[PDB]
Formats: sequence, structure tokens, C-alpha cells
Amino acid sequence: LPKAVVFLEPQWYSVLEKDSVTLKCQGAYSPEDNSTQWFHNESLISSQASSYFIDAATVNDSGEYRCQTNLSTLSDPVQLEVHIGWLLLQAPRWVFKEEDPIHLRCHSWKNTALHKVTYLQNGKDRKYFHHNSDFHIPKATLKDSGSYFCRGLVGSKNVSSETVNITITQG
Repeated sequence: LPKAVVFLEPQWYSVLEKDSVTLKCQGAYSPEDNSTQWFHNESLISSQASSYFIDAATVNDSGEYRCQTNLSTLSDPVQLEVHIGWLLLQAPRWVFKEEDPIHLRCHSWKNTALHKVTYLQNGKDRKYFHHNSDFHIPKATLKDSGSYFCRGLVGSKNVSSETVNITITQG
């Protein structure tokens, strides 16, 4: 009767190439069959462990991920997106409820450092940071809906991220 769940570790749905992602399956097992079945898009993959680890993500790792065990039925789809760029604005989801926490992160490419970071909403500055820190909105309002992106300096390069559209619902 219980359904399995796929968790992303770290919580970000959108990753950049070369990033590490661990997809966890939460299900029930019986001593006879200890394996886990993983599904990429609609196709069965080779991983039989509790957690599927992607050491260095490629564009081919994008898509829907599902999992099931012998005692847990097929899980709901979990989407993973892989981008190529100097910067990326990450969030746990793109749809939030009102009074819900929003954790945004301005993530730069592997082995690169970022400074003079600016988080923007609808073309306007929300928060500036001299050094790379995350952007936290503990309680989301209806004023928090819109187009977000982050801009910063990777050494000398003035680079901006692609747009993420955040939707805020009431119920």
C-alpha cells in the first residue's frame, strides 16, 4: 500500500554540469529482496542501491527520476535539470505556498569563485552581498512572486544567470 519517495541531496532541482547530485529512494524492504529499482524518464537503469549517485552531472542526466522497492509501489516523478553556464539560480521548487520558506542560492561553476553578488526580482535589486551567500526569505508573501536571477563577478567576468519564475499560491 505505501508509495516510495525520491529526495534530492542537495535539495536543488536545477544543477550545473560537473555538479554532484544524490537521488535517494525512501522505501520498505524484506530480507529476501534488498534491491531498489531506478527509472530515468521511463527507462530502467543499472543502479540497484538505495541512493543513486551522479558524481559529475551531464546534460544527459536531465529528466524525470522514479524509484520502487518490493514493498513500495512506484514513486511520483522528481525532475532534474542540468545547465551549462557560469552562474545558476537554484531553488528547491518553483511553486511555493504563502508563509512558506524560500531558499535561493547563486551557484557558480565547479572550482570557480563568485563575488559582488546581487539577487534580483522583476529587474529590481532585492539583496546585495560582497561575498557569495545564499538568499533567505523565511516567510513568503504574494509580493515574492516573479522573475528571479542573480548577477555577479567570476574574477573579472560580469555574468548573469538565466531566469527562474517563482509562483506563490495562497492555499
